[PDB]
Order: sequence, then C-alpha cells, then structure tokens
Amino acid sequence: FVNQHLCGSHLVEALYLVCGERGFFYTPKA
Amino acid sequence: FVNQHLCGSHLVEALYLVCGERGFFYTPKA
Amino acid sequence: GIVEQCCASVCSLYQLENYCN
Amino acid sequence: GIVEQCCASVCSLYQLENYCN
Repeated sequence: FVNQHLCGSHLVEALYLVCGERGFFYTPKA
Repeated sequence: FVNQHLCGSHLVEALYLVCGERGFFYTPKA
Repeated sequence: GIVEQCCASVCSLYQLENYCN
Repeated sequence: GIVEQCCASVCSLYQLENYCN
C-alpha cells in the first residue's frame, strides 16, 4: 500500500500502519 | 471533537487535524 | 504518554497540542 | 521532507520507515 502518492490523512495513516507501536513523527513543512 | 477517548487511528487523525501544518509526533509506547 | 492521556482517558486540546511540532 | 517524497512523488517503505521512532 505504500508505493503510491500518499497525501494528507492518507500519509498519516500509512505512517500509522507501517510504524506500528514504534510511533512516528509527521513533519510536512520541514 | 477532541474531548473524548481517542485511540489508534482516531488519535492519529485528531493530531493531524489539530496540529495542521505544524505536524506532530505520535509516540504510543513512551 | 498520549495513549494513556487521550485513549485510556479523555483527551483534551491542551494534551493534543503538546504533541504538535 | 516526507510530503515532497511521498505525496508530490511516489512513496516507498524505505521513506516511510525513516519517520518511525
């Protein structure tokens, strides 16, 4: 599911699913 | 929408909507 | 942590904004 | 950044995992 254009809430959801319990950081400007 | 129990993808979505362009970090273990 | 404060108990805008960059 | 690499162009698992904690 990750090898596509992922924008906005779709991207935050992919990070959520990929990173799992590790969590993640989402920085759109930087 | 934020004054409720927010778990899992719901919480990642609330962070997404509240933090906006600032972005956020999501750390569930720590 | 955020899951204890916003999933296991009721979230707040103050808590959520603590995790914005 | 992640939006340039995964929204404006095609994402990859390598890119996404760079942003896991």
